[PDB]
Amino acid sequence: MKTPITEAIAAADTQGRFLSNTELQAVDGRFKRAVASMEAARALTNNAQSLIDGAAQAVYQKFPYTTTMQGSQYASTPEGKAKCARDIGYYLRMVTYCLVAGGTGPMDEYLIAGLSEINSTFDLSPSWYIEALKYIKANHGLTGQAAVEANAYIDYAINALS
Amino acid sequence: MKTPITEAIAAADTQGRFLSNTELQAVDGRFKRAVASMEAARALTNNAQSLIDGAAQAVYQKFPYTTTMQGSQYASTPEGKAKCARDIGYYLRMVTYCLVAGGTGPMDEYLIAGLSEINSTFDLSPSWYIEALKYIKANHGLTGQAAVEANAYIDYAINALS
Amino acid sequence: MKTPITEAIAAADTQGRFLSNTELQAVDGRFKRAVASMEAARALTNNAQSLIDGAAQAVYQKFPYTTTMQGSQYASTPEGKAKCARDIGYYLRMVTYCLVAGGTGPMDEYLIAGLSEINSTFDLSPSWYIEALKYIKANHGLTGQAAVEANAYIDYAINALS
Amino acid sequence: MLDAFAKVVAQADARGEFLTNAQFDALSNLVKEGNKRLDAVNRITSNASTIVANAARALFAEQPQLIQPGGNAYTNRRMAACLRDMEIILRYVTYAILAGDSSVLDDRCLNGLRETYQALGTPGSSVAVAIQKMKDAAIAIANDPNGITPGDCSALMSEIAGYFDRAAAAVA
Amino acid sequence: MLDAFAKVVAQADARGEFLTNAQFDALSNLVKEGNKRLDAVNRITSNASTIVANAARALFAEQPQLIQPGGNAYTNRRMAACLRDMEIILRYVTYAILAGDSSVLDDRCLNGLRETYQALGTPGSSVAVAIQKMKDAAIAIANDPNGITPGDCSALMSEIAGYFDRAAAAVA
Amino acid sequence: MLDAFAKVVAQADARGEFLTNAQFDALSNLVKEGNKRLDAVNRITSNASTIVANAARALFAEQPQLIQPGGNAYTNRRMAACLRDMEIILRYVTYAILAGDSSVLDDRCLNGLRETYQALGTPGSSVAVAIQKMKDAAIAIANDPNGITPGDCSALMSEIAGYFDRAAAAVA
Ligand SMILES: *[C@@H](C)[C@H]1C(Cc2[nH]c(Cc3[nH]c(/C=C4\NC(=O)C(CC)=C4C)c(C)c3CCC(=O)O)c(CCC(=O)O)c2C)=NC(=O)[C@@H]1C
Ligand SMILES: *[C@@H](C)[C@H]1C(Cc2[nH]c(Cc3[nH]c(/C=C4\NC(=O)C(CC)=C4C)c(C)c3CCC(=O)O)c(CCC(=O)O)c2C)=NC(=O)[C@@H]1C
Ligand SMILES: *[C@@H](C)[C@H]1C(Cc2[nH]c(Cc3[nH]c(/C=C4\NC(=O)C(CC)=C4C)c(C)c3CCC(=O)O)c(CCC(=O)O)c2C)=NC(=O)[C@@H]1C
Ligand SMILES: *[C@H](C)[C@H]1C(Cc2[nH]c(Cc3[nH]c(/C=C4\NC(=O)C(CC)=C4C)c(C)c3CCC(=O)O)c(CCC(=O)O)c2C)=NC(=O)[C@@H]1C
Ligand SMILES: *[C@H](C)[C@H]1C(Cc2[nH]c(Cc3[nH]c(/C=C4\NC(=O)C(CC)=C4C)c(C)c3CCC(=O)O)c(CCC(=O)O)c2C)=NC(=O)[C@@H]1C
Ligand SMILES: *[C@H](C)[C@H]1C(Cc2[nH]c(Cc3[nH]c(/C=C4\NC(=O)C(CC)=C4C)c(C)c3CCC(=O)O)c(CCC(=O)O)c2C)=NC(=O)[C@@H]1C
Ligand SMILES: *[C@H](C)[C@H]1C(Cc2[nH]c(Cc3[nH]c(/C=C4\NC(=O)C(CC)=C4C)c(C)c3CCC(=O)O)c(CCC(=O)O)c2C)=NC(=O)[C@@H]1C
Ligand SMILES: *[C@H](C)[C@H]1C(Cc2[nH]c(Cc3[nH]c(/C=C4\NC(=O)C(CC)=C4C)c(C)c3CCC(=O)O)c(CCC(=O)O)c2C)=NC(=O)[C@@H]1C
Ligand SMILES: *[C@H](C)[C@H]1C(Cc2[nH]c(Cc3[nH]c(/C=C4\NC(=O)C(CC)=C4C)c(C)c3CCC(=O)O)c(CCC(=O)O)c2C)=NC(=O)[C@@H]1C
Repeated sequence: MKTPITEAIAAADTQGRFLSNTELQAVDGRFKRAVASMEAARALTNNAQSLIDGAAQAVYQKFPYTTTMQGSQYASTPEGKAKCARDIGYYLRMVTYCLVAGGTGPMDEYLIAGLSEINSTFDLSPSWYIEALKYIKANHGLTGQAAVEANAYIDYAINALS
Repeated sequence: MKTPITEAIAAADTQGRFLSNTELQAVDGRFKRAVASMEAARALTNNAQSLIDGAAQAVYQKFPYTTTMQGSQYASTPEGKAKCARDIGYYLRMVTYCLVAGGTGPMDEYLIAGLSEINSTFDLSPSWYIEALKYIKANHGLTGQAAVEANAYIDYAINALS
Repeated sequence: MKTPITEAIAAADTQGRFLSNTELQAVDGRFKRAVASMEAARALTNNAQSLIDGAAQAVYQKFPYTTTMQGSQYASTPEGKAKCARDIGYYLRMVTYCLVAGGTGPMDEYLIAGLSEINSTFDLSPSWYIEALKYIKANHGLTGQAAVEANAYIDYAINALS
Repeated sequence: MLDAFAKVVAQADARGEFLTNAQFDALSNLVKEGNKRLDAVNRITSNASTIVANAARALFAEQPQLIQPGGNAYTNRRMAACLRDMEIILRYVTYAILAGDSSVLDDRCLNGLRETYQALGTPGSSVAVAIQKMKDAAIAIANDPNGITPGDCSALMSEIAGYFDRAAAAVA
Repeated sequence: MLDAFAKVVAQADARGEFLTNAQFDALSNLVKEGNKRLDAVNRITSNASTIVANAARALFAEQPQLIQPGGNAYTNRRMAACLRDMEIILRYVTYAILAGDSSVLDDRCLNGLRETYQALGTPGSSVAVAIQKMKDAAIAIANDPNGITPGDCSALMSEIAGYFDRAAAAVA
Repeated sequence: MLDAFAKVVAQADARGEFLTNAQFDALSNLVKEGNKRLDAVNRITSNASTIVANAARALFAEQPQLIQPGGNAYTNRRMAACLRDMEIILRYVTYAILAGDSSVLDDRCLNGLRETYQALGTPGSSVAVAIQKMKDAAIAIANDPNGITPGDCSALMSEIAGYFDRAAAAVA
C-alpha cells in the first residue's frame, strides 16, 4: 500500500541498499505533516453522516433524473437511494484512510483499481461521484493545512474520475 | 543523482503518475531538514583545510608504516603526502555535497562507484580512509542535529569502506 | 573529574562495594545544591564579556606596568592584551564549569594542574590573576547562596594562585 | 536527473570546488521559498484533468483541421494519444517545478520529441499551442490568491512559465 | 507492504469502519514519538558493517566448526554468503523498524527462509545465534544514552527486539 | 570518570565554550529527576543478592551444560567466579545509573571484557544471558509502583536499559 514510508522503503529495497538519510528525511516530512492530516481525518470522521447525507442530496439536486429514471443503476428506488449513500460513504471513508496513511494507497487499492470497470459495467456515471466529492470539499469545515490535506485527496479522487 | 527530491519524482515517474501528496511530504521533510544540513555543510567547508590536515596526521599516526614504507602507494614521500591529502579532501568535499543535496547521490556517483576497484588496483587500504573520516567526525565541532547530519554521511562513507 | 558523584562512586569502587546509603545521601546534597550553583553559572555566563573586560581593566589599573613593560609576557601590546583577556575568560569559564559540575574537577584538570609551571615558564605573575578574580567576585552582583557558590570556586582559584 | 541542489553540486565537482557562500545562500533561499513551490505543484496537479481537457478543447476549436477526418487528432486512438501527450508534458513540467531544474523534463520528455513529431506527421506548432494553453491555466491556478496565505509568488510563477515555454519551444 | 498506519487502515477496511479515537490517538502518539524511531534506524544503519562483522566474528569464535574445512561457512564464497545473509536480515529488520510493522520483513525476507536453509544444509540454529548477536549490538547502539536528547525509548526498543526475535524464530 | 554534568562540561571545554541558556535548562531537568535516580539505585542495590542469584539459577536451568563436570561453571571456584562477574557487572551498571553516564561502566568494566572471556573459554553468549535476566529483574524492581510516591519513571528506566544493553553487547 503506497505511503511515504513504504515508498521510502521500496526505493532502498529496489537498489538492495540499507535505508539512508535520503529516506529518513521523507518519513520525517510525513510525521510533521501528520498533525494536519489526522486533524482533518478526525473532523471528517466525526461528521461523516452529515457529509454523506448532504453529498447524496447534492447529487440528486444536480442530476434529478437519477431520482426518477427507471433502472438498477439509479437512485430511483429505496435500494438505489441506499446504494448511492453507501458508495458515497465509501469515498469519504477512503479519504480519511488516505489522511491516516499520509498517501493515496488505501484509495488506490480499495477504490481506484477497477473503478472504470465497475462504472462502465453497472452504468454508473463518474460525474455523479464528482459532484458528491465537490460537496464534501465545500462543507468539511476545515481550515488551514488540515483543509489543504483533505482537499488534496478529494481532488485526487476527482482527477481519478475524470 | 539521488536526493529526496529525485527519489520522489523517480517514484512517481516509474508509475507514470503525477506527483501526489505522498511525494510532496518527502520534499517538505527535506526542506525542513536542510537547516541542519546546510549548516553542517557550511561549517565543514569553512574548517576544511584544518579537518583535512588533522585527518591526514590522524591517519599517518595510527598507521605509522604509511610514512616509512617505500612504494608509490605510501605517504612516505612528498608526492604520497600530497596524494593522501588530496584524497582526504575528496572525501570531505563529498560529505559537503551530500549535505547540500540532502542525499548520498554525489558521494555514490563520484566516489563510491568503483571505490573497491581503485583501492585494490593501487593498493590503498580502506582502514586509512576510515581513520580519516573518524577524525573528521570527532573534530568538526558541530552540535545538535547539524552533527547528526554530518555524521550520517560520514558513517555512510565508513560503511562503504567496510 | 572530581565531582560529588564521582567521589561517591570512587569511594565504593575502591572498596569493591555497591553504592550504599552513605553515598546516595551525598549525591542528593549535590542535586539540592544545584539550584544555587547553576543560577551562579548562568549569571556569570550571561554577564561574561563585561566581567572579563572589567577584570582586565582592574588588573591594568592595579599593575599599570603590565601595559608598559616591554616583553611578550606583558599586556603592553595589542597581542598581550588579547592573551590576557583570553586567560581571564578561561578562569571565568572554569568557575562556571565547577558550578555546573558541582565540584573543583574541571578547574583542577584543565587549569590548576601545571598552573605554576606555566606561570614560571612564561613569566606570568600570580598576583595579576588574583586581582582579576577579586574583581569578578566583587562585580558579579549575585546574592545569597548563588553568591556563596560563585565565591567558593573563585576563592579556590585564588588559593591555587597563592 | 538533477534537482537544483544536485546541479550546483555537479557544477562544483567538475571544478573540484567546495561551495561558495553565494551558492549556499542561493540554495538556502530556495528552501525558505519552498512552501510556495509545494503549493504550486499541488495546485497544478490537483487540477491536472481540467487543465488538459480545457486546453485540448480550446486547441481544437482554434484548429478544427486537427479533428476533421484525415487530421492528426482524428480517430479516438489519435485523440487519446494527443491527450496523453498533453498529460505527459504537463506531468514532467510539474516534476521540473518540484525539482527546481528542467533536467528531468529535458532528458525524459523533451529530448527527441521534436523529431518524433516530424516523423509521425504531428504539427509541433499545434503541440506548442496546446502547451501554451496549459501554461496559462496552470499559472492562474497556481497563483490564485484565494484560499492561501497571502504573499508574492512572482519569482516562482516566472520559473514555471520558464518550463512551459521551454517545452513549447522544443516541439514547435 | 504495510506500515503501521496502513495496517490499521486495512483492518478497519475489512470491517467497513471509520477509525475510532482509540485508533486515532494510538497512531497519533506513534507520530509524536517519531523522532525516536528515526534515531534508531539512523543509529543501526549507520553502524551496520560493524554490527555484521562483529556478530560474525563472535559466532565463529563460539562455533568454530562453522569455519573448519568442511564447515558450512568454510571457503570464501560460503563465508561471504553468510555475511550477505547477515546484512540482508539486518536490512529487512531496519525496514520494519521504519515502517512500524513486520510485514516487509515477513514478506520479502523471512517467508521461505527456514525452508531455504533446510535445503542447503545451513544450520538455522547458528543463523539464529548470528541474528541474536546482531540484535544485542543493534539495541545497544540504538538505545545508547550518549549523544542524544534523553527520553523514554522503551516501547520502541521492545518493538525492535520483537523484530529480531521474530527473525531468529523464523530461520530455525 | 565522568558523570552527566562533568560530561557536558568536558564537551564544552573541547570547544572552548561557555554553556548555552538551552544547556542550562537541559541540566535543570537532570537535577529534577534526582530523587527517582536515587530510588532506582537504592532499589536495585537493596535487592542485588536476589537479582544475581535468581538470574544465575535461571541461567543454569536453561544451560545445564555450564554446570556439567567439564562445564565452564563447574567447580565451586569457577561458579564463584561466575557469580562474582555477575555481581561486578551489576555493581558497575548501578554506578552508571548514579552518574547518569555510561563512562564508568565502559572504562572499568566493559573495555576488554569480550577478549577476556574469549581467552578464558567462557561463553560470552551465556554471560549476555545472565545480564539480560539481571536487567529484567532490576528494572522491574526499580519501577515497582508499590511503596513509593506514584509518578513516571519511564525515561530513567529507558536509560537504565541502555546501560544493561551495553553490558550484554560487550561480552560477546
Ligand atoms: C503563490 C504560490 C501563492 C502563495 C503561496 C504561499 N504559501 C505560503 C505558506 C505555506 N504553503 C504550505 C503548503 C504546503 N506545505 C507542505 O508540506 C505541502 C505538501 C503536503 C504543502 C502543499 C504550508 C504548510 C505553508 C505554511 C503555513 C501557511 O499556510 O501559511 C505562503 C506564506 C509564506 C511561506 O510559508 O513561505 C505563501 C505566500 N500565497 C499567495 O498569495 C500566492 C498566490
Ligand atoms: C531512543 C531512540 C533514544 C532517544 C531518542 C530521542 N531523540 C529525541 C529527539 C530527536 N531525534 C531527532 C532525529 C532525527 N530527526 C529527523 O528528521 C531524522 C532523520 C534525518 C533524525 C535521525 C530530532 C530532530 C530530535 C529533536 C531535536 C533533539 O535533539 O531533541 C528525543 C527527544 C524527544 C523527541 O523529540 O521525541 C529522544 C528521547 N533518547 C534516549 O535517551 C534513547 C536512548
Ligand atoms: C520510579 C523510580 C518510581 C518512582 C519514583 C519517585 N520518587 C519520588 C520522590 C522521592 N524519592 C526520594 C528518594 C530519595 N531521596 C534521597 O536523598 C535518597 C537517598 C538516601 C532517596 C532514596 C525522595 C526523598 C522523594 C521526595 C519525597 C517523596 O517521598 O515523594 C517521586 C515523586 C516525584 C519526584 O520527586 O521526582 C517519584 C515519582 N515512583 C513511581 O511510581 C515509579 C515506579
Ligand atoms: C450514487 C452517487 C448514484 C448511484 C449509486 C449506485 N451504485 C450502485 C452499485 C454499485 N456501486 C459500487 C461502488 C463501489 N463498490 C466498491 O467496492 C467500492 C470501493 C470500496 C465502490 C466505490 C459497485 C461495485 C456497485 C455494483 C455492485 C454492488 O451492487 O455493490 C447502484 C446499484 C447498481 C445496480 O443495482 O445495478 C446504485 C444505484 N446510482 C444513482 O443514481 C446515484 C446518483
Ligand atoms: C592517504 C590516507 C593514504 C594514501 C593516499 C594515496 N592515494 C594515491 C593514489 C590514488 N588515490 C585515489 C583516490 C581517489 N580518486 C578519485 O577520483 C576519488 C573520488 C573523487 C578518490 C577517493 C586514486 C584514483 C589514486 C590513483 C590515481 C591517482 O594517482 O590519482 C596514492 C599514490 C598511489 C600511487 O601513485 O601508486 C597515495 C599515496 N597512501 C598513504 O600511505 C596514505 C595513508
Ligand atoms: C593577563 C592577566 C596578563 C597576561 C597574560 C598573558 N598570558 C600569556 C600566555 C599564556 N597564558 C596561558 C594560560 C593558560 N593556558 C591554558 O590552557 C589555561 C587553562 C585553560 C590557562 C590559564 C598559557 C599556557 C600561556 C603561554 C602559551 C600561550 O601563549 O597560550 C601571555 C603571552 C605570553 C608570551 O608569549 O610571552 C600573556 C601576555 N600578561 C599581562 O601582563 C596581563 C596582566
Ligand atoms: C496532441 C496535442 C497532438 C498530437 C499528438 C499525437 N502524438 C502521437 C504519437 C506519439 N506521441 C509521443 C510522445 C511521447 N512518447 C513518450 O513516451 C514521451 C515521454 C516519455 C513523449 C513526450 C510518441 C512516442 C508517439 C508515438 C507512439 C504512439 O502513438 O503510441 C499521436 C499518434 C499519431 C498516430 O497514431 O498516427 C498523436 C495524434 N496530434 C495532434 O494533432 C495534436 C497537435
Ligand atoms: C551465516 C550466519 C550462516 C550461513 C549462511 C549461508 N547462506 C548460504 C546461501 C544462501 N543464503 C540465502 C538467504 C537469502 N536469499 C534472499 O533472497 C534472502 C532475502 C532477500 C535471504 C535471507 C539464499 C537464497 C542462499 C542460496 C543462494 C546462495 O548461496 O547464493 C550459504 C551458502 C550455501 C552453499 O554454498 O551451499 C551460506 C554459508 N551459513 C553458516 O554456516 C552461517 C550460520
Ligand atoms: C557466569 C555468568 C559465567 C562465567 C564467568 C567466569 N568468569 C571467570 C573469570 C574471570 N571473569 C573476569 C571478569 C572481570 N575481572 C575484572 O576485574 C572485571 C571488572 C572489574 C571483570 C568484568 C576475569 C578477569 C576473570 C579471570 C580471573 C579469574 O579467573 O578469577 C570464570 C573462571 C575462569 C577460570 O577459572 O578458568 C568464570 C567461570 N562462567 C560461566 O560459565 C558463566 C557463563
